[PDB]
Amino acid sequence: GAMVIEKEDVETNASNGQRVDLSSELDKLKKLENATVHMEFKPDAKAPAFYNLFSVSSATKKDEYFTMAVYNNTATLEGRGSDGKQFYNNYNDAPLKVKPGQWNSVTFTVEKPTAELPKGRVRLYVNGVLSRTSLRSGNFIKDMPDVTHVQIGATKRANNTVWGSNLQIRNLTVYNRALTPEEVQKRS
Ligand SMILES: CC(=O)N[C@H]1[C@H]([C@H](O)[C@H](O)CO)O[C@@](OC[C@H]2O[C@@H](O[C@H]3[C@H](O)[C@@H](O)[C@H](O)O[C@@H]3CO)[C@H](O)[C@@H](O)[C@H]2O)(C(=O)O)C[C@@H]1O
Repeated sequence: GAMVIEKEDVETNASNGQRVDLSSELDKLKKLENATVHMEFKPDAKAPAFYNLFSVSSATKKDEYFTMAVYNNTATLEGRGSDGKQFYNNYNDAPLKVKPGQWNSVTFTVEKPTAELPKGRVRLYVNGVLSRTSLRSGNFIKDMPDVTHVQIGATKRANNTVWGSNLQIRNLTVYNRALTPEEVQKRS
């Protein structure tokens, strides 16, 4: 199949600066056009207001990054290129929330633009259920020329590190195609 990254049973905590570095997998991410990023995780119960689940970021460009994040329990998503402009529509007020202190999954899919999807397609699902679809772009890591770092948890944006939290991560899986809603229902 389509699996290009799988990381199991890792965690972010004080001892690792609330971060699991995956930056060695950056070239695999840059190559993707259609993609899925899936995480199954358990946040500590009284979570920070904003915390990153999976991000790609830059040592030189503070505002160029991709993040799947949680904001006041809402599963959210943002990608910004070398001009700092948004790749996707706002997800901060997307309808689906995670339950901290328990197991949850969040799945992001991206489809590059095609004849029938002229601006591409991005979806975020929470616990197998579509939260929001965004048809602004199908931009992804291939569209971020200055990225250097990949991580679960605390995210290095140039000379600052932000969005850390304590997470148990049963798995992070990245695929080289966009799973369908039906696959997200069964494969989560
Ligand atoms: C998904 C999401 O909400 N992303 C926003 C992000 C997060 O809410 C926070 O990081 C969570 O803690 O906040 C961002 O804004 C915070 C930073 O703004 C920077 O200044 C901006 C300024 O506010 C802009 O209006 C201006 O046009 O450009 C400046 C340079 O970036 C500050 O310099 C920085 O210290 C923070 O205050 C973020 O970038 O983190 C915006 C995300 O969209």
